Amino acid sequence: KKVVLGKKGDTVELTCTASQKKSIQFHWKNSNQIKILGNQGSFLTKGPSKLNDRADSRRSLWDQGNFPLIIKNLKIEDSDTYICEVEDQKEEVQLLVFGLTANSDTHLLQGQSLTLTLESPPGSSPSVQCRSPRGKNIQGGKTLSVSQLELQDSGTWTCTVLQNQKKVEFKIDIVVL
Amino acid sequence: VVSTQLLLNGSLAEGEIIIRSENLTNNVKTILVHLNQSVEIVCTRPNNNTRK
Repeated sequence: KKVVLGKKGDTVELTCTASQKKSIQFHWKNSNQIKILGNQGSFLTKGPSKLNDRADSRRSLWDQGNFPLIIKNLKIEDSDTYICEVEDQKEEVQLLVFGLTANSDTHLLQGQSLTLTLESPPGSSPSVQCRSPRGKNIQGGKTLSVSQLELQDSGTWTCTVLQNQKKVEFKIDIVVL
Repeated sequence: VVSTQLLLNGSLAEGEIIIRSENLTNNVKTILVHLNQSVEIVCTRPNNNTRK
């Protein structure tokens, strides 16, 4: 089903269709139907949710019948199905947002090791395909590690994670000294 | 006049207070009450705040 994905720090976009193209009543509501974002005529009811502080929408677009919904500064808890019920149907986006980091913070040495941590939201079976400036295709699941870390490994690492048909790129920054 | 949840200089209610909606499954269905009495709302500010 139509998923979206995020990066624990990004935004995201979620779509709502309408045939009258007219700004008719839509509401954005998560799985068990709290109110999150809703067209009340010519107005937006910031629902009573976890997202009383974040969510939004491009407002102009409504008079076109395309109603969006964004989740700014995604943290893994904003990961949940949503729903849009413009006139007689209830389009459901599904947002499974995560993020990732490495263990090493500021200090590394040549021949040492580093590991990974991907902060998935519950119910996810992803696969982490991760890269290196040296072509170290670290092939495996969550916890990616290598026993060889060298001065040639400098430069960030394009890490990626497949969660149900998509991925999103990642830094793994490498700095020495 | 136009106002939000609460009006000004406007209508009153005739007999008593009643309500306007339907199904209790998900319940957006905005509810409306007409309150069969009056209330006082009055805002004054003569100058009292010359410093802008």
